[PDB]
Amino acid sequence: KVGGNYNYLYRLFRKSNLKPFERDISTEIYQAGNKPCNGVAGFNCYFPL
Amino acid sequence: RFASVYAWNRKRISNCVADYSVLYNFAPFFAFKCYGVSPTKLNDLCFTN
Repeated sequence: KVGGNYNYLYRLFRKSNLKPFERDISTEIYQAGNKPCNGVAGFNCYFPL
Repeated sequence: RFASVYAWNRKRISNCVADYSVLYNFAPFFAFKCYGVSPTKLNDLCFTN
């Protein structure tokens, strides 16, 4: 679709490598570590999808 | 003092250990966008230049 097809997504980075045939329905934000992140933040607290 | 956009200042970096963390000593920048790589695992690889 022209600038669409948002229903198909992926994950560029995750907190840990997935196990064989492991499925993860949640999409929580990865923690930054060097700065307390609850909502939106910088270094490592971007949206994974 | 930074240079103009057409005369963009280019600097070559080689033969030195690059600490990708000192890049986050200040933090209001809105566009920390990395293409092709992840901003977290930058310390897990090495490049020639």
